[PDB]
Amino acid sequence: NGGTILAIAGEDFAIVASDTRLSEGFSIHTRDSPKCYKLTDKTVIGCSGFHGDCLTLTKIIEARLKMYKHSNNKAMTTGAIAAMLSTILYSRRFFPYYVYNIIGGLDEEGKGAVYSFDPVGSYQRDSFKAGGSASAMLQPLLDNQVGHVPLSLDRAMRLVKDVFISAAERDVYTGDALRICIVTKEGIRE
Amino acid sequence: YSFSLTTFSPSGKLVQIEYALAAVAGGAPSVGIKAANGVVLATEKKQKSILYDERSVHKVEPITKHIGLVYSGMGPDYRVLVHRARKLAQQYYLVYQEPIPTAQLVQRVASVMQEYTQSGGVRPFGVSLLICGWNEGRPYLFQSDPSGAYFAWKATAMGKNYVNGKTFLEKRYNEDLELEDAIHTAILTLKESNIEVGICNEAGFRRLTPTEVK
Amino acid sequence: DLSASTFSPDGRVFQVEYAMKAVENSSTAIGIRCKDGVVFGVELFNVDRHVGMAVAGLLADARSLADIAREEASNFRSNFGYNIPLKHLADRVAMYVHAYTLYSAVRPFGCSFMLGSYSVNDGAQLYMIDPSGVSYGYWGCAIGKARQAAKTEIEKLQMKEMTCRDIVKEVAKIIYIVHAFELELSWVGELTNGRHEIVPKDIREEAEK
Amino acid sequence: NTFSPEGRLFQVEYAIEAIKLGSTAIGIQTSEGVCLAVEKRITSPLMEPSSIEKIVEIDAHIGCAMSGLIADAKTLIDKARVETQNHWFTYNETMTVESVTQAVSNLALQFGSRPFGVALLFGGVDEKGPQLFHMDPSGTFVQCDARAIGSASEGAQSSLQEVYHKSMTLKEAIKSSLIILKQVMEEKLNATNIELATVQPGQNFHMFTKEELEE
Amino acid sequence: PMVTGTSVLGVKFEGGVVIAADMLGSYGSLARFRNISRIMRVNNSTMLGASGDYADFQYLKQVLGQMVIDEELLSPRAIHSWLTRAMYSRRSKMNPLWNTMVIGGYADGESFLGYVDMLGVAYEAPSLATGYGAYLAQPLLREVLEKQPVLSQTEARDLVERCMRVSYNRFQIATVTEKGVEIE
Amino acid sequence: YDNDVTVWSPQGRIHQIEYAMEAVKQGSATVGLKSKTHAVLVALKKILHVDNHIGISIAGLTADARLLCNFMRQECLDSRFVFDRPLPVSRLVSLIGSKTQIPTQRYGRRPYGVGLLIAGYDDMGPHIFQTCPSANYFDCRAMSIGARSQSARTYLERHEFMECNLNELVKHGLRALRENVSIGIVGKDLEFTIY
Amino acid sequence: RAITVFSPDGHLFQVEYAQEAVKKGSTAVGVRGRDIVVLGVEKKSVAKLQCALDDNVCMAFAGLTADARIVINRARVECQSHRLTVEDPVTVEYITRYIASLKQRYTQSNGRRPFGISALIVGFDGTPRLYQTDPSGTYHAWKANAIGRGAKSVREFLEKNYDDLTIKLVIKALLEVVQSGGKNIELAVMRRDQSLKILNPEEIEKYVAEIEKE
Amino acid sequence: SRRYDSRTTIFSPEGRLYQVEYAMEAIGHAGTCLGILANDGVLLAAERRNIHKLLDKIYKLNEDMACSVAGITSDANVLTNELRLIAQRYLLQYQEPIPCEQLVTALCDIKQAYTQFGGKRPFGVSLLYIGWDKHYGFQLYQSDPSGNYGGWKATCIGNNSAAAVSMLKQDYKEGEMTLKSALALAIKVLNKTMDVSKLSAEKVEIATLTRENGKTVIRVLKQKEVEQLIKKHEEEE
Amino acid sequence: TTTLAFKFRHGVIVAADSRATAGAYIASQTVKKVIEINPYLLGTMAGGAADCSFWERLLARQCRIYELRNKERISVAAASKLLANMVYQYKGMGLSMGTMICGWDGPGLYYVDSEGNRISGATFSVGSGSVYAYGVMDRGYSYDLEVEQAYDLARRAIYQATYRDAYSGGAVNLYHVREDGWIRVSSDNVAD
Amino acid sequence: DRHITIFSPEGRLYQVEYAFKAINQGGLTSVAVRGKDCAVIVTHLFKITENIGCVMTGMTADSRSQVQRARYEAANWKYKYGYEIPVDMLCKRIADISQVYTQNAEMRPLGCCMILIGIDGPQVYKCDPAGYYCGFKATAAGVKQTESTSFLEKKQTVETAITCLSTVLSIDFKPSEIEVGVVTVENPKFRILTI
Repeated sequence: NGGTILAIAGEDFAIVASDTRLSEGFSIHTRDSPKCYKLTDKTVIGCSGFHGDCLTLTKIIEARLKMYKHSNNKAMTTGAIAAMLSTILYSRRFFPYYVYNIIGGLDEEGKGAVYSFDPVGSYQRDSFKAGGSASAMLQPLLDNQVGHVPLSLDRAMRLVKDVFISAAERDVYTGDALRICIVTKEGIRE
Repeated sequence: YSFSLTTFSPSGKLVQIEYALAAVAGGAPSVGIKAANGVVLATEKKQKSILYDERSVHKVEPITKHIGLVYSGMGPDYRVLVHRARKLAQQYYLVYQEPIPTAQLVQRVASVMQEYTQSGGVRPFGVSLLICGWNEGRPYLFQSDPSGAYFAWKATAMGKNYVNGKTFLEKRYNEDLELEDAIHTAILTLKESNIEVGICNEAGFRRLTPTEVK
Repeated sequence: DLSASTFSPDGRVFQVEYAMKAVENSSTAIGIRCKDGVVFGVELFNVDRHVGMAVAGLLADARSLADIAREEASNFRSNFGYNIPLKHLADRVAMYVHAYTLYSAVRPFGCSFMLGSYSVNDGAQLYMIDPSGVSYGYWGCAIGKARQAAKTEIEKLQMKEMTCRDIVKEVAKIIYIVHAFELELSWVGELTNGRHEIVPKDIREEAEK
Repeated sequence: NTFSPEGRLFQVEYAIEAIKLGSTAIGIQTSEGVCLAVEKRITSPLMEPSSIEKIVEIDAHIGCAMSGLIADAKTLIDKARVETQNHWFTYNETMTVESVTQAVSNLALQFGSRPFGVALLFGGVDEKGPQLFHMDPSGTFVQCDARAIGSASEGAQSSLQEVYHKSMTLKEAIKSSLIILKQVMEEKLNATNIELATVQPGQNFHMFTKEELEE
Repeated sequence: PMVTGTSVLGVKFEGGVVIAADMLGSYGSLARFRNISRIMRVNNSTMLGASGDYADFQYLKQVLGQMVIDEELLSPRAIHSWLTRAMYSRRSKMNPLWNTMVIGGYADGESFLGYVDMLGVAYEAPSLATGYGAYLAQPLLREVLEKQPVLSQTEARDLVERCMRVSYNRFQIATVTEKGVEIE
Repeated sequence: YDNDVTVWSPQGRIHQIEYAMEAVKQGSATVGLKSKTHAVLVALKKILHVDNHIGISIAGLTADARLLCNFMRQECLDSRFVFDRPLPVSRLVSLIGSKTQIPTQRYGRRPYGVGLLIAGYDDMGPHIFQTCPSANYFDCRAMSIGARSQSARTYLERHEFMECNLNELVKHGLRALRENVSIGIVGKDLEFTIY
Repeated sequence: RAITVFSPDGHLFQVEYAQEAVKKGSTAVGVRGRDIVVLGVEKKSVAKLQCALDDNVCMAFAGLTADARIVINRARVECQSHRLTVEDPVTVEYITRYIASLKQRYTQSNGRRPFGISALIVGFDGTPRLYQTDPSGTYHAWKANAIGRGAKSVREFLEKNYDDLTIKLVIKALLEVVQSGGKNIELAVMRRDQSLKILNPEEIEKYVAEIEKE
Repeated sequence: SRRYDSRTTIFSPEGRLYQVEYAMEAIGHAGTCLGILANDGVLLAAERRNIHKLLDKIYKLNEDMACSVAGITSDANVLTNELRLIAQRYLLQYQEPIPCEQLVTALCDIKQAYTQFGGKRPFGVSLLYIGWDKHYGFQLYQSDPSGNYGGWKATCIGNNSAAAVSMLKQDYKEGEMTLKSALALAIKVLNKTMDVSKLSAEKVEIATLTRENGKTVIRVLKQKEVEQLIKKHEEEE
Repeated sequence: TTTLAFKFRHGVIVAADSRATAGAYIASQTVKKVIEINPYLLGTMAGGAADCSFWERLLARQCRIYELRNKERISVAAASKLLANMVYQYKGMGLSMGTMICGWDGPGLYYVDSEGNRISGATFSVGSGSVYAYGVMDRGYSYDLEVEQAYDLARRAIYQATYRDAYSGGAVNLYHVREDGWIRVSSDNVAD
Repeated sequence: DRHITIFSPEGRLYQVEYAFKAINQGGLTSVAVRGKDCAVIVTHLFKITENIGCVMTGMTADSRSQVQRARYEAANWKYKYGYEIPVDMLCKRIADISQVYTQNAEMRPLGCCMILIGIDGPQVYKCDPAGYYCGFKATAAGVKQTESTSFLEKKQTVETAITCLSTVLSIDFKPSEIEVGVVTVENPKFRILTI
């Protein structure tokens, strides 16, 4: 179990795309699952690693961000999630959540956000990251054509798109339908 | 509660304990004598309605292989106090493996009765009880009272009209007397103020056998 | 006398009685044991699917006893399987009601409530629980404000062979005579199959009529 | 614990009476900056003139003046610092004054043993800019513009009522506290008879040196 | 894990959800309980079947009945949601349940068919088949889906009636119907 | 002498609960009415976001209102997490009665003297629920709590509010409040919000 | 039970009573001598049949000494615990803060009463620091302070007058105002890094006799 | 419930705790006792509560330390028990016999806790400690029935403590006593305190703490010796 | 995961390579190891990546609670000591790191291992590459060192470490804690 | 004083005797007779164990707590030992826990006399809220308890009990009014006689 996540934000878009399928071992069970659950018009979170954990973790994230939204009556910052989620991963670390989560909330400055995680908490603002099973396949290539671009969005959509065509025919845990969730100032753009 | 119901009077007297001594003043008379064959303890109990039983709840309850108790005061309180006294004795036997010295069981039980004169939400034990025992070469006759103060005695009395009963015990008796002969002073001091009796000697603790009480 | 642990010299604890007075104020509930079923009426709680409850006395406290009774029915269903009998349920909830009377700190309950249950073996059972924790079976019960005042008309009824079907109207009728009256009625009898349930709205409207 | 027949609790209203034997404190809010101010509350001359303190930091952005029972204040103050750093540890943003005050209000009447007598004046310049939350010992926080807390404070309240200004300038708002503290005090105010602390929109909270206070 | 039944299927019919399952509760190679009915009927319609250690089914049958019985006197999606909470909580202590259950319930024109893995993995899927059909029944379910993207009352019905022939043939055919809660 | 929470009056009921009712009266008024489209809190500035579709209006002492409210938020998340749906309002109000219950039944523990109006949007059509200082709560077509509510109630026997929609409700909610206006609206179209 | 519930006055009962309890204590004079600290106490009530928390911090409590040691023990556990957590020793201020927090705690508590002491916590940092701590939990720095019976009159005696000379102040306050006692007085200068050090009575005669000359 | 509680930890408006004052007065009901230090040993005379014929206070805290218990008997036993425990726990881990001054501070911490909190009655029993701690030699301490302790060269406690201790103020010369002078003064003051001119053997019992040949030993006097001191008293009269 | 530190008469320099890895895959080369606690004293990160962040967040928190309450700076001795205590409790839990406290006090450099090895030297290199970093370090190190010569020394010693250690790649990240306090003296590349 | 179990200046617990007066005001009048071969009880009949029964007499609510405690202990006996608890042992243990009410001032005496009957030959134990228990030969407890005791002292077993209640309450009964329980030598099974 696993599966691939990818995210890039330069200019306003935080393109969080991921494959739908989950495999318990090899027995692809539903081909319709999203990994990139939306949380807020801006927050979108990919989660790869272990679905059973991903579910539980995202419900805990949603509950906690709503608690914040009551406690401060101020929207949950993307930067607050980057510092918050790492502590959530540490809270259950001696028995750990086997989950690699990419955060995509829209900033206060109207820019993209990507925050790489590992199972024990390593938040990283970065221009791109792919996590999951095919991440080793995608990082050098995706880094090469993205990392003097003004973050061109149309070519960037094609650049996000094509690498999952390539990962899907190469790694056996990326495939089926691709779901993309751009995060722009107009909102989440599924 | 958590707050003790024992507090000093303006000159430093434990009022509730003094009232517990008043509860000792009630209850049927008890008597006990250290003779030199063995101690005897005896107490008035009464038919009262003529529908009672006499072997149901003896005031004379053996505690340990050669200790016994006789109480004056409230009967209900005795039933539980005896239980803890037996607890201390059996607990002592599994740790130390000899039936506990008379003086020690009296001391430990005295500490139990002291705890409630300092412990929250509880009144002091009304019961005062003779605790008569014989170890080694000596018959032991003890008096524990409501404050947890205890004294060894050569002869002593409790309950109603102990005040005269002790007086008879110091003039009608002294020194030593063969055990039934020191029971003579029991049966005749008790007379000043049905009856249960129990004796100690060195023959395992014993209830003076009913045909021979007569 | 004012604290629950203390006894007044004469022979009672007056606190328990002051707590009893609370249900002597609130308006009449009236359940009626019947040839089948107990039609609760109160001018209702699904204690269990099996068991209905009709509270009287201050409502705030009454709900907590309802919830405890729901808990009690569930623990019995889990540990034993089989749906709880009312003769045991009354005694359990009544025991919990009784505990308060015994200690100074918690106050006695204000409520008194008639739980009832139709079941196959027992048939209809209509037990009322006092805030003292004195529960008895009944043939009829009526507690509240019009306490003996309702009792004279349930005495006028002779359910022993009245059907539940007359009684669904009669409870509301007794309510109208002792009594504007908001009406509530319940049916628990074998037509309802022991499903605690409110009277069907047309019959309930007819009953007020 | 006993709600009086007239509604409101007893110990709280007695705690409110405890504030009256507490230091006067103006809680100026200029829209530029924050200017918490408090009478030194010194009475004894060999009691130190620079070791007595009335106003404490909580974060680098929130100051906290106190009044009423001075000893009691420090428990709620220390716990406020623990709360703010806990917020920093979990979310990396600093805890805004509305929630810093709220967290302290939550602890205010938790006696199931006795209520605190303290009035507090958090002042913290947070992204909204200046904010000044008064905190009653009734477990009630309220946003303010100018509230002066303590004993001669009722006269400081009404004085503030004429002079309160739309907007306000930082230095001018400071001068308001410097003048009003002479009125509320019995003695003629001296820089060793006040401990002022101010937070300009850009700066981190500063205890004000005395020389500046004479002017 | 102790004695275990397997072979639970589920799949929707438009306005209904067939769920068939054989009735074996084998323990080892021996088929010790060739009588267990694994299809609990939860609510006037919705229902769970279970394929995994049967003790866990008994526990969750009585516990899910607790949640429903409570709430009734106070939806399939909700039952699956909680069921994921239950399967997950037992995994967290590493004292799982070995049960793997399909929850088919017609809710408001929608045939929810959750699947809750023992180790708490969870998703809805239209044509679910739990173990031994999670490699065998599953292509037979899909092959119909590869061709026609939806299944009718009659399609999923016959699909399961044949697929179960593809354990022993003693299976009960529970069928949620617009009403809900049938068993054959 | 019934100055303890446990004690019952020879005359009648526990006096602390009755004194908790008067604790409500020093807090400012708040009015709750509703239509099938939107629930309407109006509060004479007190409205709080309990949930994404539920909001309370405090009256009385603020302290108990926050204590009950801090609980309300956690309880709303309980149903939203465990079962994956919005908490139905009526159940949460039933939890308020349960949490307010403990002081009345016990010693050394004072009652939650806040009176609350829990307006919420609901799947049975929006509901508002006053919760009194005793556990007891009331389903009601319309209600008012806080200072001088009796004038506000008097207006409502003649009142139309289940028909006319949210703009006109609020226009009349302000008229009721006259008998400094925070407004709390939730409906099928929109999440609870503090106008 | 809450003990220190607020009065209808706004005062706290137990706390104000504790303020009058330290007034019965003896006249624990202190002053923060510019060179070094000096502190002292008086009225030992010699029948003739008859503190330091660190090598920096020291204490000169007034009040009822029965409580005062009990406060200082916990204060000493706090000093050593701090030396193990921060590498350096505890500062006088941190001690004063803890003792003040500790005393505060018992007012807001079940069943407890404020510690009746008002400690003159004193100590080098190498600059002298001379705190008062009072039962309320208020702690104030001072440069002179004296708490005790008749100590208030001594503070005023200091106010109008404020190694040999700081000792002259500490003596003078007592040998002019309080009863003349060549043994009752027990002043102890603390040198900069030498631990608080008492003198023999004959060494105190540097001013105990020179005041007789003055 | 707590409406009954009389507090018994309260702080009074006169500024002196109630139970502490009452504890002081309980001891006046307690019978006479006195301990007298010397430069070689420490005496402890005590008077057996009544002479009563048919009945057939000092205890062994250690073999190098011992206590006299004055105020009451039932409480005293618990005090002695706790003293033996503290001393033998200290001997357990530090592996040296407890220094006596410490043992007193420990029990007085336990006593003080009863006044300070918990709403429980305090132990009303003044104690003496005779002992010979390693670091100071012979020493005697008195424990007020609230925490205090005072190293005393001679002291009395019990009935007429005031007259007896005041009698020793001038009648105990400082730093001159051979143990012989300790016996003489002991017998004097205990003689003067009772209305009985001289005292009987069923009245005094004297635990002398003597450094016995490099192993300190406590010994209650053997009654034949008790009567030589009393027989000397009859001629001291 | 190399993090050299050394102190000399004009500062304490703390250089760190930016590579982080899981397996033989390299997730990023962007991390700045020298996690901040204080304007004038700073952390390090060696050993597992998450551990150092978390522990030094707790450290930064506790140093902040201390600086507010005590109303003075926390010292390098005290900072390392609270840190050493806090990491000890999790000894045997595998929370392994090689954090270092650095900062001007004179200068204070205290290496602080995860098993509680709070040792005060002057010259350290911590991590996988440390054995490489050490050998270069000693050869130029003298207390008689200019701020520039020391900059070069920190850069050479990191450069020679990353050259051999497979799990250490990324750019050198000097921080110089001089008298006043730290500055990001260089973040400069290794691929020069 | 007379409110918290403590001793009066006469060495007398007030609350205990108040509990006896509460037993008398329970209004019931139980009698039991110990025949040689049978152990009649008459009055609230209970079956504490299949071989043991008892009749509580006093406060109605109070009876049930000690009934359940009696069943708890009786069952726990067999659980640790494995034979019927003797009637003496059961009465002893219930008396020992009724003393706890008396020793503790927190909680109050439960006013119910407990007339146990059962064969260990036949036993007729009494228990008081005092914590005092004793075997009688022909007990009675209740309202006209003293008036019955005379008639018992003057003294086919069933007749003794029934004529005792008839003569002493001075009323001719209906069979429903007199509940009667017998434990015959051959019938150690507690059984209501069913005149």
